Parts: sequence; C-alpha cells; structure tokens
Amino acid sequence: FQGPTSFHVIQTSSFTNSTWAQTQGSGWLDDLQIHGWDSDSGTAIFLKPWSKGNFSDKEVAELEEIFRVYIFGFAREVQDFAGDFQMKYPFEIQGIAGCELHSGGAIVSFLRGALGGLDFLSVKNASCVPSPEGGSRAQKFCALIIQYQGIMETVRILLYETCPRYLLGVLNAGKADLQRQVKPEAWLSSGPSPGPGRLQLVCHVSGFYPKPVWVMWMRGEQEQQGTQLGDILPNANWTWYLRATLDVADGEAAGLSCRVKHSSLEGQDIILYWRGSGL
Amino acid sequence: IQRTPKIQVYSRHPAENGKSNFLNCYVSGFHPSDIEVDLLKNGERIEKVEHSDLSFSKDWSFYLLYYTEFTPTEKDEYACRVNHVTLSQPKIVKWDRDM
Ligand SMILES: *[C@@H]1O[C@H](CO[C@@H]2O[C@@H](C)[C@@H](O)[C@@H](O)[C@@H]2O)[C@@H](O[C@@H]2O[C@H](CO)[C@@H](O[C@@H]3O[C@H](CO[C@H]4O[C@H](CO)[C@@H](O)[C@H](O)[C@@H]4O)[C@@H](O)[C@H](O[C@H]4O[C@H](CO)[C@@H](O)[C@H](O)[C@@H]4O)[C@@H]3O)[C@H](O)[C@H]2NC(C)=O)[C@H](O[C@@H]2O[C@@H](C)[C@@H](O)[C@@H](O)[C@@H]2O)[C@H]1NC(C)=O
Ligand SMILES: CCCCCCCC/C=C\CCCCCCCC(=O)O[C@@H](COC(=O)CCCCCCCCCCCCCCC)COP(=O)(O)OC[C@@H](N)C=O
Ligand SMILES: *[C@@H]1O[C@H](CO)[C@@H](O[C@@H]2O[C@H](CO)[C@@H](O)[C@H](O)[C@H]2NC(C)=O)[C@H](O[C@@H]2O[C@@H](C)[C@@H](O)[C@@H](O)[C@@H]2O)[C@H]1NC(C)=O
Ligand SMILES: *[C@@H]1O[C@H](CO)[C@@H](O)[C@H](O)[C@H]1NC(C)=O
Ligand SMILES: [Cl-]
Ligand SMILES: [Cl-]
Ligand SMILES: [Cl-]
Ligand SMILES: [Cl-]
Ligand SMILES: [Cl-]
Ligand SMILES: [Cl-]
Ligand SMILES: [Cl-]
Ligand code: NA
Ligand code: NA
Ligand code: NA
Repeated sequence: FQGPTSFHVIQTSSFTNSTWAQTQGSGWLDDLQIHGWDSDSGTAIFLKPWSKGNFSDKEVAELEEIFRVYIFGFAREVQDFAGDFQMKYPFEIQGIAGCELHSGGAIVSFLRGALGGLDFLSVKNASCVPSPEGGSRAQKFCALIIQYQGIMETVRILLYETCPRYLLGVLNAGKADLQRQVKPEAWLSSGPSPGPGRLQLVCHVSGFYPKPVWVMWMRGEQEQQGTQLGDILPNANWTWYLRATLDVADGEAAGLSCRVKHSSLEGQDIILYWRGSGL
Repeated sequence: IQRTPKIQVYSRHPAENGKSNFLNCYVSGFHPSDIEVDLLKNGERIEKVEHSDLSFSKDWSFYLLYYTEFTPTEKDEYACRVNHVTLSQPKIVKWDRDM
C-alpha cells in the first residue's frame, strides 16, 4: 500500500538548570504529524479527525494519562539522579518510540534515546541496550531502569501490544488523507555556475504526495548519471519539494530534458525540455 | 557539541510576479532545540506565519518548517531570520527566485 507505514512518538526534554526542565512531544506517521503535545498542561492535541485511530475515547484518555505521568515523572527522576550521573546543565535528552509495518506484514517496534545529540540507548527484545556513545553513563542508566519492573512492563506493553494495533487502526482511519494522490508540478531554472565553462541546470518538482518520486535529467530516452538529487524538502499541507540538478558545459545543454515519474501521473510522465539562448 | 542550523528558503510554486504562492523556510541540522525563526518581508517580521512542531532526524539533529502565503513582486524582498545558541546574532537567508 502507499503512504506512511509507521507510527512514532518523540520526546525532547530540555534541562536548563536544577529547578527548570521542559518537555516537548508529538506523534507522527512517518514525516506527517498527527498528534501534538502541550508541554504546559501535559495534554495531547489531535491534529486530524482520525488521529485517535480505532481507539476509544477511554483508551485515548488512558494513554494521555500514561504520557502525562511519564513526562512529569521523567523530568523529576532525571533532576534527582543528575548529581549521581555527573550531569552538567544545560543538557537535552531525546527519545523516539513506535512501530512499523514491513513487507510480508510483520510489525516491528523500536525505542531509541539520546543525550547531547548522541545515541544513548535503545530497546531490543524488551530490554535496555546502552549505546557505545552513551559510555559508562548509559550502562548505569540501563542498570537503574531495570530495577523498576513497573516501567519495563509498561514500555513492553506499549511497544509490542498497544503500538501495533494502534498503527493498523490509524492507517485505516486516516486512509482518505494518507493514501491520497497529489500531482507534482515541475519547472526548470539555471543554478550558480559549478565551474569553468560549466552551467548548472535545475529541475524543480513540487506539490507531490505520496513521497516516492523519480526525477532524472535525460537526453531522449537516456538517463544522465550526473543527475544530483537534492534533499526532499517539505511543503505545507503534506506535500514535498525536490530539486534535481545537472552540471553541463554551455554547448552541451541543448537536447536535455527533465523527466518526472510519480504515482499520481498514472504513467503520463512530466517532461520539461531545456531550450537554449533564453528561449 | 552544538550544531548550527542549516536554512533553506524556497517557494512552493515557481515565482510569477502578482501570483499567490507560499514561502517556505526549512531550518535543519541544529542542536540543541531552542531556536527562533521569523519570515521577513522587506526586513519586517511577518505575523501570519505557520510552523511545524519540533522534529528530529536519525542523527538527532532538529528540524522545523516555517511557511507563509505570499505574492512575489519585482521589488518586495523576502527572507528567513534564525537565532540559535550557536550564533552571535540572527542569521538571515534571503529568498532568491534565480537560486
Ligand atoms: C484496531 O484495529 C486492530 C487491527 O484490526 C484489523 O485491521 C484493521 C485495519 C481493520 O481491518 C480491522 O477490522 C481488523 O480487525 C485490532 O487488532 C486486531 O484485532 C483482531 C481481533 O479482532 C486480532 O485478531 C486475533 O488474532 C489472534 C492471534 O493473534 C496472535 O497471532 C497473530 C499472528 O497469527 C499475531 O499477529 C498477533 O500479534 C498475536 O500474537 C487470534 O487468536 C484471534 O482469533 C480469535 O478471534 C477470531 C475472530 O476475531 C476467530 O475467528 C478465531 O476463531 C479466534 O476465536 C484473532 O484472529 C488481531 O491480531 C489484532 N491485530 C493486532 C496487530 O493486534 C484492534 O482490536 C483490539 O485489539 C486486539 C489485540 C484484540 O484484543 C481485539 O479484540 C481488540 O478489539 C482494534 N481496536 C483497538 C482498540 O486496538
Ligand atoms: C491513541 C493515541 C496514542 C497512540 C498510542 C501510542 C503508542 C505508543 C508507542 C510507543 C511508546 C513507548 C512508551 C515509552 C515511554 C515510557 C512510558 C512509561 O513508562 O510511563 C509510566 C512511567 O511514569 C513514571 O513512573 C516516571 C518515570 C520515567 C523515567 C523512566 C525513563 C525511562 C524511559 C525509557 C525506557 C527505556 C527502557 C526500556 C526497557 C524496556 C507512567 O505510566 P503510568 O501507568 O504509571 O501512569 C499512571 C496513569 N495511568 C495514571 O496515574
Ligand atoms: C530475548 O528475550 C527473551 C524473553 O525475556 C529471552 O528468553 C528468556 O531468557 C531468560 C534467561 O535469562 C529467562 O529468564 C526467560 O524466562 C526466557 N524467556 C522465555 C521466552 O521463556 C531470550 O533469550 C533466552 O535466554 C537465553 C540465555 C537462552 O536460554 C535462550 O534459549 C532464551 O531464548 C532473549 N534473547 C536474547 C537476550 O538474545
Ligand atoms: C533556570 O532556568 C530558567 C529557564 O530558562 C530560567 O528562567 C531561570 O532563571 C533559571 N534559574 C536560575 C536561578 O538560574
Ligand atoms: Cl525541574
Ligand atoms: Cl556516570
Ligand atoms: Cl519488534
Ligand atoms: Cl544537550
Ligand atoms: Cl519550465
Ligand atoms: Cl498557491
Ligand atoms: Cl500563512
Ligand atoms: Na497563496
Ligand atoms: Na511580494
Ligand atoms: Na529557484
């Protein structure tokens, strides 16, 4: 099927000093935000009418309270253990947890944590695995967290039992938005000169959904291997933008075209033709 | 180690003077998360700007999208202004139709 295949929650907990800490959070289907989190109130924000998936109001409220207690509790516990862990303020902790649907139908769950923008820990087989970058500190954290069977069990249930049924429920509930097809528009421009006697030609592709797209500089039916793809950039309203560039000598730009293939075009590729001397 | 933001400014549609469009500013690769982003019209802050909630990539670097609806003209100048702990003063990246 097309569109996102995973769901994840992210946490960014910023510890300014011994008395001040704040956490930002959100829920996502791949790169598409479906939940917000109010840092102040500790309540979820449902961004889409189908953001609760097939979960009842009861179960959604239960999970919000799990996250509310966890988020408040996490800052409380990090502040209390900051001395023992030789933490210098300010520091920032990040976490990502969720699950994903694979080809063949298996659903795989993950949980990763970071400290100072570096990998700190991960969860494999419902256990705390310290990352090498986390050093002795991540080894001490995994020793501490496994002492508390309450946290371990709650994490296991959320990762391996709650997330998979939530994912299937929300992919279904959101299909009118997630599996829609939006056509790209494309245009050509001239980039900065990459070197002596050379031009840079740019093929812009914008407004497409879903994310998979194919863009190549061509000479007839021949793909130009020099084609450089920029990073896929977001647009507002769940669409994407991409630039495909080509470095050529001035006298060799004639005969070039840019070809765009996307699921929404139903086989009718977009073809733009470069024409010389400002035509 | 703190990472300074990368700033990319681009329009949703090819610019055509007098035609409705969207100006995007994608701020990425920064750490820590605290950041200030503004979109400017002739150096003046645009009040009706929308933005994504904080997210991060696989290397844990943060990213945000700030966008506003705009109509390009021959003379109106647009830019994205960002402040972060890694910078002494706000960094300004001007929107360029030809770049
Ligand atoms: C939200 O949706 C989830 C997914 O639902 C399915 O997909 C969506 C998109 C729609 O198309 C739905 O109509 C469709 O149901 C729901 O979770 C799914 O629930 C079903 C039960 O309805 C459940 O099926 C059962 O599976 C077990 C076996 O499960 C084990 O083994 C499989 C591999 O084989 C493995 O993948 C699992 O993880 C487990 O290890 C099976 O024993 C059951 O059989 C019994 O019931 C059937 C009739 O249903 C009967 O014919 C049999 O004879 C026998 O009595 C049954 O087939 C799915 O496994 C489950 N999917 C996941 C990923 O968990 C979800 O339902 C709720 O959670 C379920 C876990 C279960 O408690 C339900 O009763 C709950 O309502 C739904 N709602 C919520 C709130 O999550
Ligand atoms: C429908 C929309 C939503 C979609 C569904 C979302 C599916 C989510 C998918 C993945 C999430 C994984 C969750 C990881 C967060 C930890 C949760 C927790 O332990 O929380 C508890 C923990 O809270 C604390 O005690 C604070 C301690 C936190 C510090 C621990 C930090 C460690 C966290 C990382 C775990 C790594 C270790 C992995 C080993 C298995 C608090 O919960 P509680 O039940 O105790 O609260 C009770 C509440 N019901 C009413 O009172
Ligand atoms: C992955 O997690 C499994 C569940 O916790 C592990 O099995 C468990 O092994 C424990 C031994 O320390 C034991 O207490 C558990 O009761 C048992 N769980 C089950 C499924 O009954 C699993 O590896 C096991 O342990 C190793 C040492 C061998 O005895 C294997 O045969 C077991 O499967 C974990 N696998 C890892 C860590 O790679
Ligand atoms: C702690 O951090 C907060 C948040 O930035 C700050 O306003 C406050 O002044 C700090 N407290 C002290 C006493 O340094
Ligand atoms: Cl605090
Ligand atoms: Cl330590
Ligand atoms: Cl798994
Ligand atoms: Cl940090
Ligand atoms: Cl064109
Ligand atoms: Cl428009
Ligand atoms: Cl706007
Ligand atoms: Na517009
Ligand atoms: Na203008
Ligand atoms: Na351009």
